[PDB]
Amino acid sequence: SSKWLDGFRKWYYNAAGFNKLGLMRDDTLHETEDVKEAIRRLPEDLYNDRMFRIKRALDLTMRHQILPKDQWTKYEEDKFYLEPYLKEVIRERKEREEWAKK
Amino acid sequence: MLSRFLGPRYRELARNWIPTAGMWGTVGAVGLVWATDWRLILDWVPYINGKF
Amino acid sequence: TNMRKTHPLFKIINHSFIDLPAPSNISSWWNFGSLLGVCLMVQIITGLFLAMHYTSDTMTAFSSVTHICRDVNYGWLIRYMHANGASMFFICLFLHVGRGLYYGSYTFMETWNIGVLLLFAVMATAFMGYVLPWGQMSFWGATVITNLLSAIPYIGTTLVEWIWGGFSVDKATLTRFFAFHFILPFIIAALAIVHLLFLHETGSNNPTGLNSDADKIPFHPYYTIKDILGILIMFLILMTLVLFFPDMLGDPDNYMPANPLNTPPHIKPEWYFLFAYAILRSIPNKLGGVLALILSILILALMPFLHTSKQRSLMFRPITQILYWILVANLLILTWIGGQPVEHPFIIIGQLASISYFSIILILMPISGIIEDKMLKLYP
Amino acid sequence: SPTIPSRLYSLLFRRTSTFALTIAVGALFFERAFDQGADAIYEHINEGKLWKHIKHKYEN
Amino acid sequence: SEPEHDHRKRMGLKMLLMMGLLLPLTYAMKRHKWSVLKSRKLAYRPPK
Amino acid sequence: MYYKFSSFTQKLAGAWASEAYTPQGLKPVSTEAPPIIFATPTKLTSSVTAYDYSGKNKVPELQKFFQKADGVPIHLKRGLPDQMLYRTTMALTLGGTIYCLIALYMASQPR
Ligand code: HEM
Ligand code: HEM
Repeated sequence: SSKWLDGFRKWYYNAAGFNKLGLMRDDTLHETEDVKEAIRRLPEDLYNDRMFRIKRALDLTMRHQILPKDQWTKYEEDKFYLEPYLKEVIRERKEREEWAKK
Repeated sequence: MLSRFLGPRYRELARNWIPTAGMWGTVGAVGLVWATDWRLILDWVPYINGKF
Repeated sequence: TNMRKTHPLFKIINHSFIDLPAPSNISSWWNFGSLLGVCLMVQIITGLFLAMHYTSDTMTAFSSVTHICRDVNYGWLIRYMHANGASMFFICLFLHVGRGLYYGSYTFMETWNIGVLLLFAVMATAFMGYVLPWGQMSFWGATVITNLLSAIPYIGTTLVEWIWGGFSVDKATLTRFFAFHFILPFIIAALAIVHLLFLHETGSNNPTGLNSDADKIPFHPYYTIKDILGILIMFLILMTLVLFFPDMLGDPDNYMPANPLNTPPHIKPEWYFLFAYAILRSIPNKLGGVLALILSILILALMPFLHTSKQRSLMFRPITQILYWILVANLLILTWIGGQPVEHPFIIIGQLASISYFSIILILMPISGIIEDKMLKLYP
Repeated sequence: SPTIPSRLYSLLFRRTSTFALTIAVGALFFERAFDQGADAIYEHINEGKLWKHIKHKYEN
Repeated sequence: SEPEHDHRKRMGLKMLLMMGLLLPLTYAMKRHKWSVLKSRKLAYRPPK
Repeated sequence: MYYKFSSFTQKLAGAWASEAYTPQGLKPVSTEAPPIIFATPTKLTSSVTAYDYSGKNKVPELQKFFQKADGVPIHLKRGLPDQMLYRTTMALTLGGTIYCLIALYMASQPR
């Protein structure tokens, strides 16, 4: 039942509500030390786009509004830009931890 | 030792600040009259002659 | 040259209330903690004007309370304002705690720990203050709470005798409870200063849970006038509660003098203790019930280690939102059960509510966060 | 002849000291007027029930 | 039991009128100071 | 070389040969003019029609007035007073409808 899981994933993505604020999935991650290091390694255009998206979301939440439905972040164009940087940061931190174990 | 404060510029500054200080003293006097219900003043104001 | 950024007394006020950077999108719930401070201040002021006529002797406690309500000019206003202000203080405190739970504000760990210490202090202050008017339910609730606190083996009896100052609740207990009820709110105020200091070290939290550094505004005049409006609204509910219905939240049986010979058919504390009392009735063990009470307060301090998600707030976690509202619903159920007689079907309902409470806070919420991470293609 | 908020700003609301003077005078007059009106309303609902309405049958 | 009953109800009536006066006015000042920000328009100019 | 109209004073000031007489750069081509992106563009419209006077046989000026050029219905076309009395009309009929529902529920319940 792959398409049932996929359509349920689309439903959960629409029901989470951050697509109505223009946000991506990687903007909603909590900025811990690994996530902050992932933002620090970003290229500057992606960093500026992310900062504008957070500012727009905070401005929309201030007025208790949402974007119009055509401006919502669609599921197919939601790019997981922070995944390789976060993956590298987790790999390096686990390597440091396993070196500190021995 | 306040002989620094004798001059025409300080006199002009004080002369400019007389009416604002007088108006603030009027505000303080009215506030002290109202918050204490002084019988020496409210018995002369025509409307407030009901509680005394 | 300006005294706002240079004068060392005004520098702290400037960096705490005037030019403090605050998120622009925090809703009305962020009023409540500030409301709590005002409530504390109001209580202290009214408490001071209650301390000017209260006599802390058993023969002249209820009589002094009636002298306050009957002969002192607007003493009824001061006393019923103090009682209803305590109730509104716990309303603000419960909503402050629930907002901290909903929006993931427990990641500020030191602020959360100073908070739960403040919660313990204000619960003790309220219990001793309710002992103070020396009514029937005051004396009997004091006797019940202390003699169930005696359930620790080999330490409990000596501890409850040293708390009592004797064999039971008597004049020494009333005097020491007046002294302790006087002394606790100043320690609460100092702990609130430490609470605000630990918050201002790291900044505050926005409802979206994101980083609010991209859009921050000065505290003045925005949250100044927002807090003024919240204070006016809190005063509207408080003055409605004191000036129209002074006894929906009180107990009639506290208007009788304290009788050690007569026990009431039903003994219960106030509503902000009642749910805990329900947990205290849930387990048919003395020491187990005492530990159930203590863990029922302390698992809020435990919850910073129960975060298994990579998203902070619950704004984008709908299953944990549903489970959180089930938890608040269970808290309302426990509050209702705590003021009920110990009789069927309230026993199995209270046991089910306590089991659901500890299961939701301990077990189900991290599992919900883990599966939400899995459905967002984050967890492996 | 402009609107009366222009008059209020031109004579009273511009300076802060005159602003404080007008709100103090308004506090005095509003105190007395609101107290008299609210009291009159209170005996309008409670007409025939208070002590001042039944006082004339006993007081000499 | 309540010698203060009539005075309490009179103070409650004055409180109801007084708060019905001052909730809209304080809300109006809040909406003034916060409608500074609630009509704020933000735009983005990336150099691409 | 001698004077350039500048310095925030609406006047000619002393400027260099490379700044007053060659204000363009020595770059080869212009690079780019990047666009501005926004949440949602607002609507722009003007209103200067106003109205006219009233009197006897003043039907054709109101005939001119009720030609729309506005995209507004005729029951909101007069402006202020019909709009507020419409506002009160729907408000009191909504209050009457909900008070009808409350009255019917209380009438259905016996005592
Ligand atoms: C240092 C400040 C305080 C003083 C001096 C003080 C003093 C008193 C006194 C003398 C009484 C008995 C009079 C009465 O019948 O109400 C009392 C009752 C009470 N106090 Fe306080 N109090 C203070 C702070 C607080 C705080 C912060 C709380 C909230 C936790 C609180 C909650 C209560 C409660 C619930 C009662 C019982 C009300 C009643 O039964 O009438 N008090 N307080
Ligand atoms: C004694 C009663 C309390 C007082 C006077 C108090 C006071 C405050 C104040 C003034 C603030 C800053 C304003 C705000 O953010 O709303 C605050 C924030 C906070 N308090 Fe409390 N508090 C109390 C109880 C608690 C308790 C019991 C907890 C723990 C559950 C707690 C946890 C927090 C947290 C986590 C924040 C910061 C969240 C944020 O700013 O977004 N407080 N408190």
